[PDB]
Amino acid sequence: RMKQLEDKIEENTSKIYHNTNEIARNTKLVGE
Amino acid sequence: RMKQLEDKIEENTSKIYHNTNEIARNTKLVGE
Amino acid sequence: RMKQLEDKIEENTSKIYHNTNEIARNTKLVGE
Ligand SMILES: [Br-]
Ligand SMILES: [Br-]
Ligand SMILES: [Br-]
Repeated sequence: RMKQLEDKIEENTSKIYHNTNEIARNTKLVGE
Repeated sequence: RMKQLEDKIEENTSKIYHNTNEIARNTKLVGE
Repeated sequence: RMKQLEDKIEENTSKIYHNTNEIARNTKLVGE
């Protein structure tokens, strides 16, 4: 049942990807 | 041993959830 | 094949760790 834990891992990886980009936007906006 | 990798996946999902909410707070605070 | 899904879980955990620290930097910078 390697297949569907793999789906959850990927759902996490995707959420992380989008969070990283949003963080980067905030980083730029707070910076000088 | 599907059970405890599943625990780690969930520990990650939880950490992501809280990060997403904190990011959203920062997004609002940087915005106009 | 518990071993390499475990590698991906860890790649996620590491990405989360670094995101949490970057968020914390932004939180401090937006705060009063
Ligand atoms: Br994250
Ligand atoms: Br994960
Ligand atoms: Br942020």
